Amino acid sequence: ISNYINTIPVEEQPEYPGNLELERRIRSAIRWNAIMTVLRASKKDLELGGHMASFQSSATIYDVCFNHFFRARNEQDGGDLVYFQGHISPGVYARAFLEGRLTQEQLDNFRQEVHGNGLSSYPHPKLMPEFWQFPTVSMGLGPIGAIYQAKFLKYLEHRGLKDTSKQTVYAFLGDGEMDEPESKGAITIATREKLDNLVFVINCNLQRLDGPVTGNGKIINELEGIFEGAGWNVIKVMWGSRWDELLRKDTSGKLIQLMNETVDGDYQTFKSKDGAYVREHFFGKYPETAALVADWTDEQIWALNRGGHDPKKIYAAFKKAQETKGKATVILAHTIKGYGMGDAAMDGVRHIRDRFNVPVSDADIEKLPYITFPEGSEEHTYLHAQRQKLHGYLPSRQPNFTEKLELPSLQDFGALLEEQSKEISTTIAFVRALNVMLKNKSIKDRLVPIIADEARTFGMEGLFRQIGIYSPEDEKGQILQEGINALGAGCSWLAAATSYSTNNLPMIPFYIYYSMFGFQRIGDLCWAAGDQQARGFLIGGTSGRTTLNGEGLQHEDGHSHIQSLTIPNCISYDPAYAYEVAVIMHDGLERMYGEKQENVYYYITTLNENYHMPAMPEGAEEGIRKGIYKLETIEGSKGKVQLLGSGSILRHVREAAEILAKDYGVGSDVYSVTSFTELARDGQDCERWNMLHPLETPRVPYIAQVMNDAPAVASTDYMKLFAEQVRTYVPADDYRVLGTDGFGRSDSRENLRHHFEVDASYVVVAALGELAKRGEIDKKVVADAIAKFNIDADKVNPRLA
Amino acid sequence: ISNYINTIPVEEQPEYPGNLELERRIRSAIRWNAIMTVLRASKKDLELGGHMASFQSSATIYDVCFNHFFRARNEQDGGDLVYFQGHISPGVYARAFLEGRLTQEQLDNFRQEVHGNGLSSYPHPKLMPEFWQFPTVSMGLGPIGAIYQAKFLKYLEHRGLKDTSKQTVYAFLGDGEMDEPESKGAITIATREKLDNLVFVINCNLQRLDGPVTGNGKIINELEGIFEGAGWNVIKVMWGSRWDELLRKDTSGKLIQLMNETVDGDYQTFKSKDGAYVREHFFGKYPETAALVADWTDEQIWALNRGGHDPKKIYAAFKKAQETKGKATVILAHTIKGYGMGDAAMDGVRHIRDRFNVPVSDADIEKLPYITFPEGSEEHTYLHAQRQKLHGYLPSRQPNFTEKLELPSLQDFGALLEEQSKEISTTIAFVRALNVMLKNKSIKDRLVPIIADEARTFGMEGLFRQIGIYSPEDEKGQILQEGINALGAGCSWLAAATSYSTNNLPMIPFYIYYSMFGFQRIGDLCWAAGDQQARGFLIGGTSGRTTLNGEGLQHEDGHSHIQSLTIPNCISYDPAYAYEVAVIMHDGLERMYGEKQENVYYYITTLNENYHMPAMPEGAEEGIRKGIYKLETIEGSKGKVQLLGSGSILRHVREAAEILAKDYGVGSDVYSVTSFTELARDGQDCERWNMLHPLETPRVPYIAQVMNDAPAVASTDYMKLFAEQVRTYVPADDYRVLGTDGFGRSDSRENLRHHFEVDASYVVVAALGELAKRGEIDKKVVADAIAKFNIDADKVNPRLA
Ligand SMILES: [Mg+2]
Ligand SMILES: [Mg+2]
Repeated sequence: ISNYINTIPVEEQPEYPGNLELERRIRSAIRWNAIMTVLRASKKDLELGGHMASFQSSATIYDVCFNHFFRARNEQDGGDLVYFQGHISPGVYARAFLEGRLTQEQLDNFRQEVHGNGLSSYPHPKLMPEFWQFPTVSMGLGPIGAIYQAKFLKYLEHRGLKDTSKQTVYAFLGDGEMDEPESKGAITIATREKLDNLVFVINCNLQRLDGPVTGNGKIINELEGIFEGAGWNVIKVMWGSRWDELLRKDTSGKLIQLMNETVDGDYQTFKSKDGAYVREHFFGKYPETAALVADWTDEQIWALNRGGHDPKKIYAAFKKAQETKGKATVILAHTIKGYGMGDAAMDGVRHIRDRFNVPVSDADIEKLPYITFPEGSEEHTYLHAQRQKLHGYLPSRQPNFTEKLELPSLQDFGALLEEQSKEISTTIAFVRALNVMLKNKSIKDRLVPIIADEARTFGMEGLFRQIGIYSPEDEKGQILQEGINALGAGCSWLAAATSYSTNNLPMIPFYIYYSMFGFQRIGDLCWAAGDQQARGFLIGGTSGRTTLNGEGLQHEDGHSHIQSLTIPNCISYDPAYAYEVAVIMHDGLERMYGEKQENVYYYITTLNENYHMPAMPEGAEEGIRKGIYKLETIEGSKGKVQLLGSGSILRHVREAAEILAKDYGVGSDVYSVTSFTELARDGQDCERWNMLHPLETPRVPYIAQVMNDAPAVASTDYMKLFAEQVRTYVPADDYRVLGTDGFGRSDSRENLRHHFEVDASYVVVAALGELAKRGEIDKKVVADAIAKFNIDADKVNPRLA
Repeated sequence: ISNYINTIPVEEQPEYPGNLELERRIRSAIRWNAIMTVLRASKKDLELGGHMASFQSSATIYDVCFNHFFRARNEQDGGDLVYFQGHISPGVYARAFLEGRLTQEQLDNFRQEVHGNGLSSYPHPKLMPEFWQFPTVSMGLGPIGAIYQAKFLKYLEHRGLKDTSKQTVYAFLGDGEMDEPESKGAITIATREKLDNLVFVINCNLQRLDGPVTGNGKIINELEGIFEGAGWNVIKVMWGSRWDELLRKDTSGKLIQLMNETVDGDYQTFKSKDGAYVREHFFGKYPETAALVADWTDEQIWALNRGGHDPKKIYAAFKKAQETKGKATVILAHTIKGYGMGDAAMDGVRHIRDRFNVPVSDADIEKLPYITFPEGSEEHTYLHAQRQKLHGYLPSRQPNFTEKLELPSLQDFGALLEEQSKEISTTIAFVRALNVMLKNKSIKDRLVPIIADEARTFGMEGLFRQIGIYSPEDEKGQILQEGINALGAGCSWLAAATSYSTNNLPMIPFYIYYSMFGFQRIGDLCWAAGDQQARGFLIGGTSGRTTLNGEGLQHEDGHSHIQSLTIPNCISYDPAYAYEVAVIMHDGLERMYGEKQENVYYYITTLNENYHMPAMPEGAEEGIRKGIYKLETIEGSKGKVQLLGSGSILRHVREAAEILAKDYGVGSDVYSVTSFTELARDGQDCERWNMLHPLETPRVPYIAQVMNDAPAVASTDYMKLFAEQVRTYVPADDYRVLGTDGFGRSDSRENLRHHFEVDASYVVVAALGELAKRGEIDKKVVADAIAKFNIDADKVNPRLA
């Protein structure tokens, strides 16, 4: 922690390259338009919202960047990757409007997007696919996301995939936002990986939303202390140019001392008062400091500004950041929240019009007019020339990659479709599917296997010797090993999964980790990944409540599919067999990276239990992709039921199928359900369509087409709702669902499958129960199956155990 | 960073107080029993799992703490709160066995707990309610949980509720675990809050599971850098006692330079080699370092050890932490993973029994016997005497608090049960319910309102003036303001919600924040909270997809209830009216903190939308608690339907009820569904019981005791599955569900409710469609309805928008 003054002393400050007065004229129009946009929205009284104070305190920081640093997407690379602070969006839209990229009608539809021609509240690529790039409003995700994006750019260069050397990643943060654990939690990574293509810009207005960050301390000092401690290059932009004569004059070092001893709350107090209150409470703390302004008019005291509002001080910090090599740089920019808004942060509008010398007449002010710069005007010429010199405009986004990939065919996954000699797991199947892909010429180097420490647990160890581990085990290593860091791996996955848009270079990430630590731990990143149109694979290993038996409560996943189904563009599967994994993976590949270029990402849960893997039945492909297909039909003269299973539990549903046939004469149709979620969504779409087209013939849900009306029983390694979600679309009067509701615990797979009530004997008892409620068999036979299977009818509900 | 040697020189090291020789003997028995427990489980070949290498590396650190530092729960306070590293639990179980607290049968049932007399793999209070206290195996959570627990103890003391000055919070962490962003993401708070009652003990063995944490770097230096930068007191325990003479005679300073420049990878390489190797590749790097050991045998060089295995250096560190005030302390304990296990890292166990001089006959090593110390023996006496001096044994847990609280009655919330004057929201209702609680003499000071910065956004600003904000706005402040830190607020909430157990001081926390950032963002903590038996309230404000209209994609919550339902002991509600909010909060208060002491926590979604709040229907109380009650029946002779709604959408369903009756002569039964989830669970419990008792009187789901068989339509502000989950138990053959599936976006409430197809118009069309399919009205009526309401039958499905 250094003195509370600029890191870059004036003697080392480069000459500012732009026309200050002209840039200020342009900036004032941007400030004006951003405010008009939000005010016009308010006028509608539709509780739309929108911020103004924030952008006002940081506009000059962004302005210097737009005039002198931000490289736009170009023929060589995707340009600088800017994670704009979400709340300043009205400012971004204002500039875009000025550069003629957005129309007045769009600004007038700020926060009204349903009818089509509006603008999102915040950066949401999903909502504005050709404009926004990085979802940042969920505080904390932007900084860690940016760190891993920068690391990913380095990876692409080291792999020889693309020269990203001219690209800088900028993460614009708030000082209040830094309290989010994800904000500073991963900063040492930028040091380990020498990310000199990453710049953190923290707007230190000493305020958050409902107050200051730390009123009793000095948030800027805390930030410097930990970033410096983390090995980062720290640049403090504390004071404007007016303090420079004062400082090279305070021979006593008393001013420095005064600046160092004053705390955040007070500096904020000074903000509100005036020159008088300042010359007396601040400069009047000592005679050596009271003497520096003792002969300064008050109004001149009040003109002393913070560095974050001074273009010259800002330019030097970014220029310095740009030159630094070997480590990341963090710029702590000192600003005034609600700067120049007086009163608050038509009299109010009048005040800002005057404050920024905005070209709006008294006659026009009540219309809340937007300002434009005609072709030919000095402002219009300069605005565009600065951007042209920096390759164009940003933000902007390309929704589809341009090259055509030559994807492996399903037949290339041929060995996985036939009966397996050895007993293997769906996880071993996954790894083998990866190997097929690694032999494909077109995509083999585009694949990004991602792991979080654990490789051996998922049988990934063999890949290590074939493609290596990225480690700038060398800079050509292909596998990304992120250590014990679920969020970080997820961020690497997101960067790779969105490379197709960002750098027009499709990369196909496969992130495998404990399914329990997927959506449950990084769910907010998964939702943002959907917003960012991520196209990749999330592989939930060691999944299923009863299957990762020995681990217990915090590891046994009986609900990740309940969490994954809440993401509109995430496609989820829970396969039982190796051939299903093959078919599913081929399809996602095709959908996401084939000509269709569908904006979805896949979630497949895999298992750590080995068992016999049979051959795929001929013609089952489409059923597998759709979510359900009939495996077999077993004869039986005394009854008929339908049995559904998925994942590790399918094997047990089939055992029940034989027990029913063998001991009770009950026949059945056995179906493998590769995705209850995809079937429920299909069912919902059909009922929605039927409701909206009452004069048409009702469409039939696919599951209803595959199944019949005989009483049905379903069992899975997940909570009941996973299978219950398709109830409305199941064409049978009786649909019983078995599931693993309840906290997991340690034991043998057999004991857990009995405790959660999902094993063969419970499937049998459930099936017989339905046939008895129908009369096909007497209740006494279900009561004896119960005694026979040593089933404890009165043990507590597993959900409560 | 400092030099790569012990922070505490020998000359400042206190004399060790215990019987080393004796302690060693006891420690060796614990190591043996720990390994025996895991090996015996392996022998069963049930894939049980379990670790050994980790406890072996950190056993001595824990041993010094069990013999000289850890205070157990006592009459005055809960004792020291130790967050044991999860995978070293076999060693804790071994120590408990030796203390006579666990039986041999229990150890023999390690990881086999379903039948009652076994042990959980890791610390899980839920599974072993009288033993474990803090669930730590989901890495990263323990560190941040510990920080907020330490801060909460301070709170309790500052608030004058309990003197916790004698308690220390210890968080035992792995070095690999520090990569989780949650691990260091909040360490700055420890300095802000001066948590000198907190100690982080980082086991620096230099490796994660799959290799070194940073082979090419020095994690201990990285760790020291960021913690030092964050203001913590850092104590490194680098080298054992045999290095003291070596360091003392090296006047050249070369040994220190050598230690400083050597990276983690090389240090790990030395541990796998031998003395000769070390002489040449380490000491042999320099003439002066070579000379320091020239006079040593290879075997004597081989005996050089890491500090974390030397009790004297360990003690030195912990004692020093105890005397440090004004900030938290972190001890970086340098160890060897797989310590004393040899190469391995039946009989190959005979190697560790020679290594630690275990008294087991090489002839009986085959039976893998446990070692115990008979009463009367030196070992037994010393073991218990050290613990008695420190108040007993740990870990242990008390499942219920002892005092009786005088809870407010429902009548006390009487004002909230009447018709409200002004239109308010359920969030304003929540705040008024809180106010009633703050008037109760018994619990007024036990309440812990927790906010994450956002106060004005939830109408909490009025409580400030009243009970103040905690800030040691002073140290008597009751409200916890945690800033923009959802995980941190969650940790504070967790500490308070479990105070009834750890301190026998029940505290009742109410953590309100944006519902979107609840389970989605801190879901792993919520799962852990369930495991820790938290009793409190999570209030999801600004909830509902369409209700927080302007905010858009990353704020519009239409699914937190899907996430919350996956947690077994979390009770979820989505009330529409203020009186429902009061009845629910009263019930929860009584269930969790009244005589019942139910181990459950509550999740209530509240709204930011004002509307008319009618009086509670007489006798509706229980129905509100159960999840559904009939609001009213509207007459009509052309047809009859059932209409269900919750949250902000219920008033639109009632609007539809009016329309159906007046425009189409269709009458209806209208139901307020306060909890679809509780209804589904009750339904699941009923069919489960019925399936297991086929000859007995079937049980009837609560929802079927309220609804009839007329066709039904349900609409909510959450995805369809929220209402669809009760399909199986709904006693009507037609149950249509409208919901907000799909990504949110910015617009007016009206436009969003129309886009997500859940407004009054769609409920009407859905109801008519059901009647038309029954031939009760003409299909053309439904078609004319769609036209009249300006419904676009062909707009894309909102899930895909
Ligand atoms: Mg800020
Ligand atoms: Mg380690």
